[PDB]
Amino acid sequence: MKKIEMIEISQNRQNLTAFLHISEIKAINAKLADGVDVDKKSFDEICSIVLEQYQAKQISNKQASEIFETLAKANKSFKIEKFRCSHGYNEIYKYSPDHEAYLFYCKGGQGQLNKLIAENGRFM
Amino acid sequence: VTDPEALLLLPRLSIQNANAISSPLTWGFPSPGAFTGFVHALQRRVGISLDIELDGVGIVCHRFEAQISQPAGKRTKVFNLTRNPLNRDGSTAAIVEEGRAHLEVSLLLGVHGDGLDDHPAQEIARQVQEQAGAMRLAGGSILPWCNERFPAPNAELLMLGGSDEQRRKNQRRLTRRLLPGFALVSREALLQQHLETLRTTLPEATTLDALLDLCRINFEPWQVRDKPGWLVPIPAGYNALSPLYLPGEVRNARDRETPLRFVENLFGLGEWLSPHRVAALSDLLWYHHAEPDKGLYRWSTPRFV
Amino acid sequence: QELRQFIESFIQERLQGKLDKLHPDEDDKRQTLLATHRREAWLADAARRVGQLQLVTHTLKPIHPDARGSNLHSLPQAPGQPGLAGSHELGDRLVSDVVGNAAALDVFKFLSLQYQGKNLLNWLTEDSAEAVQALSDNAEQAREWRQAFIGITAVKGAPASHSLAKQLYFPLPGSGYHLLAPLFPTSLVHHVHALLREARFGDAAKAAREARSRQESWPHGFSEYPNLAIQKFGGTKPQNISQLNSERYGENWLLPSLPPHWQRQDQRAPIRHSSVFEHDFGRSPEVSRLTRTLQRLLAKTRHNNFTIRRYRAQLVGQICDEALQYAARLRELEPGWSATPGCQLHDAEQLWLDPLRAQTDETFLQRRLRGDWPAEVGNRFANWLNRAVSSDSQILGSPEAAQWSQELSKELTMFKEILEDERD
Amino acid sequence: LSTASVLAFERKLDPSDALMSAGAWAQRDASQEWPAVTVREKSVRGTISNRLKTKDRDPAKLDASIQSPNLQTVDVANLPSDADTLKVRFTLRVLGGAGTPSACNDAAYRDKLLQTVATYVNEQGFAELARRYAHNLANARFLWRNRVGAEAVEVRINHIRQGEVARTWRFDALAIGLRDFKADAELDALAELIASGLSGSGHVLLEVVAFARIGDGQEVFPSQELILDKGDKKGQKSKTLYSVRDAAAIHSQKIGNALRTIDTWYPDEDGLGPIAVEPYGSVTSQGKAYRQPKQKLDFYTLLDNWVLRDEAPAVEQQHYVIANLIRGGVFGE
Amino acid sequence: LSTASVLAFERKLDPSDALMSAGAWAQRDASQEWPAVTVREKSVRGTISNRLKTKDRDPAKLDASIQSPNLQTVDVANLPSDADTLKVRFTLRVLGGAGTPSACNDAAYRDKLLQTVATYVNEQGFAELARRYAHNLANARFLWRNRVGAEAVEVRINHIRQGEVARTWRFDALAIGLRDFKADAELDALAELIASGLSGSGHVLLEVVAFARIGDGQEVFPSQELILDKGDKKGQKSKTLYSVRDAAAIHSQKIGNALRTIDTWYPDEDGLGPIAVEPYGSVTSQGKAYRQPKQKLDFYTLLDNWVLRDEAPAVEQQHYVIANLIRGGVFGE
DNA sequence: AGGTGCAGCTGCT
DNA sequence: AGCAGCTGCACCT
Repeated sequence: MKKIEMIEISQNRQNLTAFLHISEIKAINAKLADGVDVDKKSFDEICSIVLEQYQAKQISNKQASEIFETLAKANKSFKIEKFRCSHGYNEIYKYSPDHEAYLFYCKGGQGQLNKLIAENGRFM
Repeated sequence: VTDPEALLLLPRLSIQNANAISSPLTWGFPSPGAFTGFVHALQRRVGISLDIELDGVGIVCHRFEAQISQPAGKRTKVFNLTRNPLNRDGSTAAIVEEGRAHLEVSLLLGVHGDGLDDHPAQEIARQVQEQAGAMRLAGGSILPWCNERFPAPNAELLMLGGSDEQRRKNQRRLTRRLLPGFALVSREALLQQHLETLRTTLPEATTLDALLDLCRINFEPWQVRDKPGWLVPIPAGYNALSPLYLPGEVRNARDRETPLRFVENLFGLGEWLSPHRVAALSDLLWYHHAEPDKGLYRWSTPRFV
Repeated sequence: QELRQFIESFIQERLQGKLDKLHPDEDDKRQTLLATHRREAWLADAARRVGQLQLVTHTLKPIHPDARGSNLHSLPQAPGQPGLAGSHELGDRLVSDVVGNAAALDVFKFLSLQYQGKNLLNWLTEDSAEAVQALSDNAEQAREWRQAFIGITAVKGAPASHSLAKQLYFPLPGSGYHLLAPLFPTSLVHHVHALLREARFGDAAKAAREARSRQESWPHGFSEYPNLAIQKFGGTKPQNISQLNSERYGENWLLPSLPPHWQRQDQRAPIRHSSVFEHDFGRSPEVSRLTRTLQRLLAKTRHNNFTIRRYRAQLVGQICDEALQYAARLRELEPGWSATPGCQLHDAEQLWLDPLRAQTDETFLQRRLRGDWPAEVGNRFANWLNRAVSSDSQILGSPEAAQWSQELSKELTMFKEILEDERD
Repeated sequence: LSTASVLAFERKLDPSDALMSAGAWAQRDASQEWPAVTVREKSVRGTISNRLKTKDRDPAKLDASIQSPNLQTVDVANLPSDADTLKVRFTLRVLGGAGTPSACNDAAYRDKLLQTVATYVNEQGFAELARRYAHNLANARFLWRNRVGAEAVEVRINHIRQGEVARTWRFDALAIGLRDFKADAELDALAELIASGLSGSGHVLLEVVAFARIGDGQEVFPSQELILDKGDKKGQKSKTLYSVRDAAAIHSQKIGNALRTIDTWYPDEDGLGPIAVEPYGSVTSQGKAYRQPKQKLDFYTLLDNWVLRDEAPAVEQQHYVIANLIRGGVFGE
Repeated sequence: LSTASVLAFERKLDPSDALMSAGAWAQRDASQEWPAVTVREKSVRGTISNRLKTKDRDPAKLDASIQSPNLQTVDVANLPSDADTLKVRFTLRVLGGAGTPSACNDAAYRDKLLQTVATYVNEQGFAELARRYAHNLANARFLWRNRVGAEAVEVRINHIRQGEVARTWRFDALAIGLRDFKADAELDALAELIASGLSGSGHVLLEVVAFARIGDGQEVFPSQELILDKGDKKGQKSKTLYSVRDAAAIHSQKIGNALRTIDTWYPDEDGLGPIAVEPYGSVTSQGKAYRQPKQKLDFYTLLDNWVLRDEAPAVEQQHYVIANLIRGGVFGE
């Protein structure tokens, strides 16, 4: 387990409170530091604390991998992305919340997708 | 630039994939310089051997469609392109844009030569129409005859021979088979007097073509200003911006036996008229004149109204 | 000596702006080299790159991007003939494009800041009193900088053309020919584009539209340009072509020069009781503007009555020709004409604006409409025209309704002679 | 001497846009009033089926991404539900004088090219090239995907001198394959007519009609257009198919590409069969380019060695240079 | 070795749009001049019935929202009141040559891909896939919601060679289920014909008619269209139905989806019904993906191990890859 | 679905 | 024993 997957798994999910059973709360408390504590917390502060501890040369990679594995099992809601690229057929679709589907937007590949993501923002 | 001795019809020329852009400022019908260059090429390839002169052209547009598209309900239009072959390395090439159109027109020509006296008229009309169906007019090829219909064979009207009542009835006869579309004429004097009317603010002439090709509404202190017809901005010749060079001076020239000059477009005004509302049919004809001492190379239609 | 902080601030902004690409493993000499080269010798680097660019108002690249030839900077002399619009009309309003390789274009920014803030835009090369206390250099460096920044306006090329350029032929009066090589009017296009985008959207053009929506419109102007077309130059990278091209975002707009009818729609003159007998008038969708002008055109006073009367006569004369072309292309275009719905009543329009004989041509079919008197159609058309031009005691009691009837009479008097030369 | 700095040739053998109509077999000889096929619209909805990224697969994310489908609106053209065949009609004219350029700078290069083409035509006619050009009219390669899966394709070709038919030809396009070039007793008359029109006298007009028995209510494949899309909330594309006057059609350059499929002399193999005659001969449906300039088998170096240095190539590779002189193009130094 | 960057296939089963008409049972042998089913519109007035977020679920807000009704206009298609059966008719053609791609960059990849498909067809024919394809024409699965609650469904299948009938089949679509694949004596002749078409040794064109007895004046279900503008309260059109020239119809891709409901080999279950063949075989009604890429059973893993590394993925899962190649698409990079 | 300029390399000389 | 070519990389709005 690397880090790029850590910031990916931190940003693509929603922010949820009380998303953990108490067994997983003590399981996570057994795998974190002594001083800091998480209780009645949301997702993003937990990701910020474990990212700050992994930026420090104090928490190991298997331990942060167990933390991010537990956060991967726990969170079940994802953010809907604004743009989606169909890759072999060279098409870019845009999400429309009124149809609950992706409608056709333009022709292009990965460079055009990165361009409209940088112009409009990645998530809804 | 004399009154022509005869008129020559070319009845229904269907052209496929002509050039639509025609100017750095307009995009509609092709420029009339294409039509005058076409009749000069036709003169060079026929009339030297048939002992005649062709100088005039009358553009009657029967119909017109363009390869355009309308994006997203926007108030603009784009051009449908073509797919070019691949590159030498084999990836793709950069795209240059050009517009294509399908038009159907008719062309009446003026003959001044002495070949009319010694040969039958229908032979000259048939040979000109047969030679004209093998070259192109605006960058697009001239389509030939289709089955299951009767084709139109062109005739040679004589203008300088006959009585005046027979003249007027022949000119009313030839206007029967050219009424579906309209004719295109030039309006330099109307643009000049409209510049001189509103000259109390800014005397730039380019702000006059951009004051007749719009919908201006100055409402009450809901009314639309009375358009006197169909005014269109057209290209009206060329204007030099470089001295005349020698036949060997400029490299990559098209021909090394003709002097060369750099050049800008000139923009004028034109109008689309019904063919009934003209006095005679020789008022329509387009001519071109050059002043090589200046840089003025201009085509227009003289002797109209 | 107060012009020494502007160029230093521009160099410092360029040096601090080269930090968005941060690499801590491939910057052993990249960061230090970018900081050291962009400190003092950046003026020499701009002077080395200034030779590629050229100040040009007529570019050759728009025609083709592969073509390499000769671009010209000139303002042509005014023509003698009246009624011609061109790039000669531009006076003080002219702007200059810059042509060359794209990597030199940022150096033009250092040549383009002299017209902003200070007044030494013509003081970079000559008049070095502002080029010494703000240059802060020696004499040889000042001479080299004056030679480098003066080369923007030079000729810079031998007179050449290309095989992908145009080079058309034009005929002389009774002689040979001339070769004409047209170029692209960059500056005229930029001026027309600046005049067009402000009319499309801006301060006063949108405020007058807000006054239009608030239904309280004062005397002011706003324009409307219908069915323009878009032409694109370059592609995804439009800075290769010209500096001016990038400003328009590698684009330019074209005005409609189209013929009177470019969108033909089939004409419904079939056997219909409401589309045959009631179709003796010809209510087309292109007569709404003429009808609206004829409706609100019959109220003017005698203080300006001449132009209004001439406009009404011109509108009627145009409205006759539209009906003539619609009769010539609508029934004459479709190769079929069956029996009308209610042939005892739908036969006037089916006889006048009807085709020739067909497969159902009976004995009294080709000997009825061509042998009878084709002169009732003029009075029938006048009866339709009488509804459009409103008459009452307000006009009939005055002396203007008599001329308004005489104009329609003089127009419909040719309706039997020009509309009666086919059969008879 | 050297190559002219401005060199250009004009397109001979130009077709028109072909038009598509529909009807029934065994009435195809009275197919002048057959109604045209029209372009309609329908809506499609699909799911994720593309090869997704090598580390963003994520078996809980793919389930969340499957619940939002794609949604489009496309143009489509079908045969009617009572019509059996498809008729495709176009016209072709052969223009003649296939050696003279449209633009040339020098006067010595022009006459050297003139005598080179003169020795070619004097040594052998246009008979091989016309025999290869008439194959793509005898079979029906110009209907590209409308030929796959048909059970009967026939082609009627008629020659037009005055406003009447001078001679007629009827072929069976499925017997004549798409791989070899063989000479029949009826294909030689058409080859001689094309070779006589291609030698300079005027122009020769032919009209080509193809009938394909495709099914009953099945879909047909006209050309589709290349546009730069809309970019707003609305429906951006219609996958736009090409039309002339409310009738589905094929472009002129696509039929011109189908007639040009000639050269089997390219040094890769004759396993792909013939390709189209291009300088640095490249295929758009293959992604790459044969006849590279690292070898000496492209158009430019062969013409440079044949005109300037006067070393004639093999008689097979002499046909390729004349082929893309008949094709046309713009070449400059 | 790696996969080519351009690799495309075309579909081998071509159906058309299935149009519908209506009539009476025990006259279905004279059902050639039955009148079509037309689309009408009507007005609906609904109420609120969705979940509330309990932030603005006040006791007065609900009663305020009840007084402002939502008024809409919908499209609807019913049977006539003197008719009780629906008739659905289309045609189908089977092309064959299902291993050769349409476009390919690499020539070293396509030769060994054709080698792999050739050893599959030589090892076992197209008999299993054609059996499962003929089952989905026997039980009338292409009537999606027009099949639930029906009293009796009957299917006629013809074989067309020229404008004649070569063979005829009649089936009871309700006796043959939607769960099992059991071989009859009359279904195996149709399976042999479809395999003969898919192999390449013959031209196969079928026409399929299905009769469904429902009731007098009951509602039928054609294909539904996309409405670009957002649904707008108070009189806006809300749904539209597909049509051809004043007759209701079903899209060709929807009756094509009901033919490739084949695979029971997905690792979740096999007794929960066959689903449609797809990469990462997914049902959008269920919102989940069987054949996840986390296992080794999607199309792009099995294809890239069968060709690049020569690892056969078991006979049961080898029909999945060939069915995906019969389906079509753009694979590769 | 960028054009232009330069550093580097080759290679038989 | 260098000329000519050629490829590939970077810059830029």
